[PDB]
Amino acid sequence: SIMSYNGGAVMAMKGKNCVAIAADRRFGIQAQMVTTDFQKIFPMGDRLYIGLAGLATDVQTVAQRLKFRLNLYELKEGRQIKPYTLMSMVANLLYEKRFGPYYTEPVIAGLDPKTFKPFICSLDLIGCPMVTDDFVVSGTCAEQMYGMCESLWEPNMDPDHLFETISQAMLNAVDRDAVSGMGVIVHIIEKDKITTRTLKARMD
Amino acid sequence: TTTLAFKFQHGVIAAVDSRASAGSYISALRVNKVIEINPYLLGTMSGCAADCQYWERLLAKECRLYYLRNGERISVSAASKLLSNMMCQYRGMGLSMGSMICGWDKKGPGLYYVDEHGTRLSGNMFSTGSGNTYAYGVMDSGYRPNLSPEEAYDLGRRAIAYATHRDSYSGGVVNMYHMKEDGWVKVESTDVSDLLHQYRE
Amino acid sequence: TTIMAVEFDGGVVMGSDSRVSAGEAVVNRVFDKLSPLHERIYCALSGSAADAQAVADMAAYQLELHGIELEEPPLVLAAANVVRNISYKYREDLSAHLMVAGWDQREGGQVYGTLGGMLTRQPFAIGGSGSTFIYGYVDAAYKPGMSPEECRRFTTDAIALAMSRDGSSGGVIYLVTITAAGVDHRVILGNELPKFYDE
Amino acid sequence: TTIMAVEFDGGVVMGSDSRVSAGEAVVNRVFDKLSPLHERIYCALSGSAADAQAVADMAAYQLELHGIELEEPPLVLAAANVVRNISYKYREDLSAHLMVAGWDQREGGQVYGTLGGMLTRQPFAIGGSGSTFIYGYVDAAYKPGMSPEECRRFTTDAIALAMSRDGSSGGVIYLVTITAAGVDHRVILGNELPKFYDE
Amino acid sequence: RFSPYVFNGGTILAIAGEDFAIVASDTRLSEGFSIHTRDSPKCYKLTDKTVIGCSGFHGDCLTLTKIIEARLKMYKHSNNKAMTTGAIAAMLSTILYSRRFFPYYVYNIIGGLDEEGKGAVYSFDPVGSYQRDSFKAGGSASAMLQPLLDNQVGFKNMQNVEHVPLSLDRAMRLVKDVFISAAERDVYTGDALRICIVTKEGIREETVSLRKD
Amino acid sequence: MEYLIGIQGPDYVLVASDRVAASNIVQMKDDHDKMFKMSEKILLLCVGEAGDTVQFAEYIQKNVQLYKMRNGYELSPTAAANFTRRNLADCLRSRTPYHVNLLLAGYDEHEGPALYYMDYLAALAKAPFAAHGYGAFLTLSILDRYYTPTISRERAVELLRKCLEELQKRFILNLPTFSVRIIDKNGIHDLDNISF
Amino acid sequence: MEYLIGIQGPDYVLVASDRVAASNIVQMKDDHDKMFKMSEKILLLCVGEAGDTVQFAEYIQKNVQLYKMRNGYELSPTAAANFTRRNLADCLRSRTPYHVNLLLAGYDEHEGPALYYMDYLAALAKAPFAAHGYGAFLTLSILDRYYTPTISRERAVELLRKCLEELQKRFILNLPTFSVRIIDKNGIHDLDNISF
Amino acid sequence: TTIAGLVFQDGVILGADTRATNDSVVADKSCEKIHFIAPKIYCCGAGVAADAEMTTRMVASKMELHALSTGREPRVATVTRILRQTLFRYQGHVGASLIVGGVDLTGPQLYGVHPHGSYSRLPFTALGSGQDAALAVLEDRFQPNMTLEAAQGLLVEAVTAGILGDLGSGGNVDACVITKTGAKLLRTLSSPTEPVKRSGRYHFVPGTTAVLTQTVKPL
Amino acid sequence: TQNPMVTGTSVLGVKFEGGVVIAADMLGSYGSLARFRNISRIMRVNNSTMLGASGDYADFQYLKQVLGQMVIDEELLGDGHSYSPRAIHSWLTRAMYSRRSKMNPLWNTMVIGGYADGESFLGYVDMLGVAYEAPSLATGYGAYLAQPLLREVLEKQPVLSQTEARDLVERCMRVLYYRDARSYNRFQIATVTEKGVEIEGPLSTETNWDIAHMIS
Ligand SMILES: CC(C)(C)NC(=O)C[C@H](NC(=O)CCc1ccccc1)C(=O)NCCNC(=O)c1cccc(-c2ccccc2)c1
Repeated sequence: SIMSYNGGAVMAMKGKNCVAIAADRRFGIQAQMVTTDFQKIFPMGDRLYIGLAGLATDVQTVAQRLKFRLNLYELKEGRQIKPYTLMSMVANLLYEKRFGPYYTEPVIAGLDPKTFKPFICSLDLIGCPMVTDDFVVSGTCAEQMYGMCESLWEPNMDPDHLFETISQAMLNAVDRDAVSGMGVIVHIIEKDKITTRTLKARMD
Repeated sequence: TTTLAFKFQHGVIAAVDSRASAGSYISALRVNKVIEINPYLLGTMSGCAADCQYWERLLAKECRLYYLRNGERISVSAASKLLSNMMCQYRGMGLSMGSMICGWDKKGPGLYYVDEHGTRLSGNMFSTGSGNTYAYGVMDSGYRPNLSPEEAYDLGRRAIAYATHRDSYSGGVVNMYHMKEDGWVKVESTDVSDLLHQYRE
Repeated sequence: TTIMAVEFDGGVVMGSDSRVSAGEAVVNRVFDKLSPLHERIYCALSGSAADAQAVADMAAYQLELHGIELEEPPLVLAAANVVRNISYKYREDLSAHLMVAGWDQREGGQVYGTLGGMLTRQPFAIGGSGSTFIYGYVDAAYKPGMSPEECRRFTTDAIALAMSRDGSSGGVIYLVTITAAGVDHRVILGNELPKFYDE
Repeated sequence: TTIMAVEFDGGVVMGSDSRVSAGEAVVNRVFDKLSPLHERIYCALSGSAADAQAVADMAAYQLELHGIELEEPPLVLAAANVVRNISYKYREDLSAHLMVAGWDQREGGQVYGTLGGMLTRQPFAIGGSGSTFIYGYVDAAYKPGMSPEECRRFTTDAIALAMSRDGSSGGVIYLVTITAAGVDHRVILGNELPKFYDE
Repeated sequence: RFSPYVFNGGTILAIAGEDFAIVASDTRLSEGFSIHTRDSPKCYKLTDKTVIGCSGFHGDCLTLTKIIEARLKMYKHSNNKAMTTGAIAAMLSTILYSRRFFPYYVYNIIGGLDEEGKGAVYSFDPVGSYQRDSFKAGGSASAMLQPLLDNQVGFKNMQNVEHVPLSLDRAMRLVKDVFISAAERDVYTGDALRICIVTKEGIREETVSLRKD
Repeated sequence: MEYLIGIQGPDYVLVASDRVAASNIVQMKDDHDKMFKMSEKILLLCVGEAGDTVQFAEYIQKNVQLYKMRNGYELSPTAAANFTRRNLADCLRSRTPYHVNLLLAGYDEHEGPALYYMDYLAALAKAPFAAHGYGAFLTLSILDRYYTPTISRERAVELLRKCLEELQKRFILNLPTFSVRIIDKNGIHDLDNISF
Repeated sequence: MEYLIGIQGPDYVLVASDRVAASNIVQMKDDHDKMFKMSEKILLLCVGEAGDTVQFAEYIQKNVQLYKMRNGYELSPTAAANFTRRNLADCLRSRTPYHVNLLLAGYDEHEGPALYYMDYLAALAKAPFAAHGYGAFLTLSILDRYYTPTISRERAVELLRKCLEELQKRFILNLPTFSVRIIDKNGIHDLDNISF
Repeated sequence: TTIAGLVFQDGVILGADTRATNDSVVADKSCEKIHFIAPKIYCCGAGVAADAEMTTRMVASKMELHALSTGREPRVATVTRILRQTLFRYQGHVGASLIVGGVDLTGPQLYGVHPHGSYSRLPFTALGSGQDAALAVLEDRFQPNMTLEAAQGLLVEAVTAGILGDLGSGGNVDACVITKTGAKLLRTLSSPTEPVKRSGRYHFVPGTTAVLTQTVKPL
Repeated sequence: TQNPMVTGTSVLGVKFEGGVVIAADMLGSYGSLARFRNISRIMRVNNSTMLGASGDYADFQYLKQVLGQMVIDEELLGDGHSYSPRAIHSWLTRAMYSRRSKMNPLWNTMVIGGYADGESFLGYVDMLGVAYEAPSLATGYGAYLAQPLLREVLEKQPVLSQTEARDLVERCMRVLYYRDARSYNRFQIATVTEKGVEIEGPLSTETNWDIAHMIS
């Protein structure tokens, strides 16, 4: 599997006016933990984060090209990108490499710029945009996160319960994986503030 | 998995981590990796698990037959050598078994390494498993045959600790025994990450 | 797949089974394997159904430009030279086979065979995977100088035989009789296929 | 290779082509594909000629011991059960096919098919690589209740058709008519094969 | 190339309390892209104290359980006592390992009561290699049910939570709620639930409905 | 085989490498240098398949020098690391897959020293210390045992000789002499080659 | 890797080997002994795939000891070499292909000393000196440059340290200490291990 | 992914499941598949989801532009033609097994265009992994000239049989009734599954999560 | 038997109140060719059992001779003990499984139905050792086409009168004729009940092609 060459899994999750994006922090070659502060959640606006996963070079390359097209958009436009626009952009970008695909499985989490409606979406490594309403995951340890999220998620959770849910989701979900973990980062995206939180994960 | 063992003034301490990973997935993470054969034998395990469990348990069966027949408490040489024959019979059949036989015989603390191929090695310092090399590095820089049991134990926890820190296939809790003159005694089954935070601050 | 054509005096008769199967389960149990290239030039498809379709359409395009530019109905030899060129130029990429048949003022009925990119006029030019089971019948029952009804009942018999034995062929049997009057499209329902020795 | 058998009232008729080819050049242009298993039980070989021969000989041995031990001519069903057992027990090692045919007091003419190690009585049991080209003809020309001459001229026609189309089949056509009287071995020279539509 | 293993899916589950041992599995018997039967419970009552699960290649599940029970009556004949859970565990390790070179491809999870009336669950792998756990999932949906059972049963990654002993009811609602959490997402899980409870009183059987789609 | 190593303390970066360029059994050269001076304050450490190292890394060297001659100042080490990251990533899927593992140790007047890692798949990751080759498998746990964020450069060299003595004791390949350079606000300081 | 070596002068055989038993990157043991004392006057030097060496060569050791206990005398070194040659050849095509390279250095009271070579295909060949492993590719030409049929055993050891110093300089693998034994009419003499 | 079609007296009607797996795991529960092509020409999507999306979206643009050009309704022959030339140019790599349907001046026309380019007009069809069950029931109960209600219940029987009888096709069925008058996207026609509730609340009071580092940014 | 030479198509199985009925068309193929058109793929084992088989046909005849040999050896004793359908099912499961264990697999997908003691058994055994009961079975592509029809109707009516079952089998076989490429309009229907095993056939399937004139 080329995808699990670096490992790492990122999920988002939707609340009551706030979507929280998580990620692990283990940049590792196959079995060798190399770094514990590798960035996977790249901001794309005041309230819009695009968490990527997979092979490292496609993480950073997709993030940087996307930030290219996004600064061109915001400059050439008069406006920050709406989350649905950003989703169609990233889907276009992964799909331009249809036969040489970036091994990145992004999930985009954020708010409407004007109305501040929560938004998420996950994509596959060729760009099948799959907007959802409860959550998304991505990366080498997707399954454990489907279990923990599908069991822990509930309709209309305010920010704090959201941080509890996504907290335990990432912790339990990565501890049962070898190629991920080494800490966890979490972002709550409210209407007015943005809280960054790292978590105490097993260091082994 | 990372498994090491060394011997010094006061016997032989064998430390093993406690994660067992089916490929990229962590099957169980408080596994007991050190099969206790006799009151004072000790054989660790590594690689494919079922080979170590079956062949090393069977090794305990041979040792028990010996101890009933000759009544003289089979030595470490016969132990590692006999397991060496169980492995050498099925050469190249795919058995993935890298293990170590710690003990205490008439000649003294006999530490042996028994490989899937038939490799058999006495020695002072060993470290097997997927993350063995790290344990080599952190053991050597900090090994000296005049270590007391305390400094020995801390040295083990540092070894298995960082060995599971840089490794992907290793973690959980660290088992670490102390094969004294009158037999082993389990010194600790310590959490790993808590150790790494005690070592990072 | 069992498409068949026959040459008789006033024109031709292009029978063809009506199944396209995907492996062991069929996808389409009715499929007209006779797509017109002009008013009076049909091509019987076979092989890669998508590939055969693309060839029939491109060939229809060139035959229509060449058709209007001369202001006279394009001779069948022209059509089988364009389908022959397009089947030969891509022979590593198309598993197609197109028994292109039709009528034209200058020569009358024709049935050109174009397997693999070659061009050979023939009396009866049967093709398709089921065609390997009816060589015996057609050789034993073909007599030159067939009246039209003899050609139609003949090809109906032959494709009937192929349908009973072959798994790649089943369904209904389409028949068209191309002559100076025009095309006479007919269909043979499964209740009308002439029954043969069934055991 | 195109061997064929037919069942009629007094007995059977086992036609068979007379070529065995090695790839694209023939090794033997006359080869009797009908080796007797008893006085009135012939097996039409095909496939691996060596394997078919070994099968015919072993089967002849068991059928002869069983033949004498009962002191009565072994029924064809017995023969096709021993050739069926030997063709099934070795099916990964023998590419053989043996349409074993014959006569017997208790049942009259029979033609058992034994491709792949199975056993199925049939009216006409054609086999061989050329047999995939005459299914059409035989299905169109087989009518139950055939007089012997109808069977002989019939199988001669059919194998003639297979010989004209198939490359794995050529030469002369052997015919034997097994009845209560005995076997009547006949040969069809290449100058006597009934000519069909040649183009 | 003839392939002698096929993944007939269906997940099992086992939990150990202070005095019991539940075993549960879905009864969808999938293969490829179909559903053979929506009923083929993957728990097999071995004795009065031992309920063995089997997931994976269904044929080797049948053969393996049949061999186990045959070994139980062999043991009972030569020893005048049924095998405990300990013996059944070890014996199933040597059965699963004696074919080390062409495996039984069947994730067993033997749950039951040892001779001290306390819970015990021995999760296996296809080539032997057992252990005693307090809880375990196996099969297709093991990766979606395992972490949640760590959470609500192992209480890991919690703060300020009393590690209360596992009560039979709360273990029940854990079993059913987690199999629902799998039925939503796992393709191979669903169509039924076969929950067998083990106590000193015998074996009581309980079934539950799930998503069929 | 080839072993880089780099440590990043308060105000420097003490990179060290091995000095062997082998051919399948025989060390053809024991005075080879694997550290390519980018600019006044930027060392590039490249190891891996032969031909990729010299060609690639001299390409990067020439682009950086070109930048300084175009604009009168030098790339800040973050910029250089993300640049070489660009070329190695854009060449990752291209006609010429360069199989090089890097460490672009650097010190900026503003941001301070930083030691960028890079596997051959263009994965960039700032780290306080790194390694490569099989010798990483025997040294990184040693650096973990002895590293401290406030380590002094003398203590750095002491540590580094502990790592390298470990290679001479345990690692299987004959790696006799190691290059060692330091980088601070005063530029590059070619320190004394460690031998054994 | 593993490097045997053997020289045969007027009245002795001075065999030397390396003392490393590796596992794919790391010297797990640096005091391992690759010379298996057959009898009072016969050393067996076995190198190659692990498991084959100890199992095979101890099989030969036990057969030889058995011969001496059956008949009160020992196999002459020609006999032992052709014996091990028999087992290795008969096992060459058998269920158990032992991939061992040997040198059965010996001295007989009558015929004098002789140094039998053996590749892993059971090819036997008496030679005045031999080698194995990749280090043979860097030493045998040295022995050719310095060997003389009347070499004295002191000169032998000097030569041998020239070869081994060549391995420490040029050969790629960390081979730190070498075993060295001599064999004469007085039996085996465990001489001082060469280190570097 | 089990999509089907149907043709009755007045117009066509397209079915679709609502699930999309990721190799063993049901990724989505409410993915749409009856996409948009023209104001009355809809295109269902089976196979590689990304390629059905991109293909049908491009062709959607060409039919919109064309539709403003000719000042007329788009004809489904055009849509199928551009779809199968686009699919054919790539030689089947773009595994997007569309089933395009619509209502022209000629009448209701339900094409089906496979990944290599082979299109085939026909009165009823079903693509995707659950094409077995859908083809089964459509074969068994189809009739020329059906009532739109009988068409709706019939197609729901079909895509339903795909839902229950297949693994990689589940969730809710979506049927879209197209007629000469216009299109009505009857989203989530039937919902076989009911498992939406539960009985175990899994809440952790704030503070049960061990947080190491923190920061807040006002906006 | 690593490769199939003469295979059959899908077999259908379906229970009903007081007996089991299965169908399997009389075709025997050789590749795409429909070589053998009058072979029966449904055996009577005794008064209470009757068996079916897709896949390789030669191995089906091996199981005919062996299996009928067993039931004849057992009838020889005249001890009143006859193999119920569960015994025959379990036996074929073991033979098929063991042959798999030697990697010499019988390339059959048999479907054993029987009726002993007023309880309609209906088994399944494929080449790899998979086995189970069910109210409705269909080997081969029958598990794709006819299987959804049978589980649909049995879902609508888990208890079926005999004739309703027979029409359900006829209509499933109609679908198999229309859509299964290796099918043929010539099938047997076996009915096992209190009275015994009755094998009707060769039957045929009326076919409709009104859609053939719909394309325009
Ligand atoms: C946690 C439980 C109790 C279930 N066992 C497994 O999952 C065992 C785990 N074994 C498997 O998945 C079987 C995979 C397999 C599939 C098909 C054919 C052959 C093997 C396994 O060991 N996977 C990594 C290799 N082995 C090890 O990494 C290892 C190393 C040292 C000790 C142990 C160990 C031994 C006994 C108990 C606990 C740990 C395992």
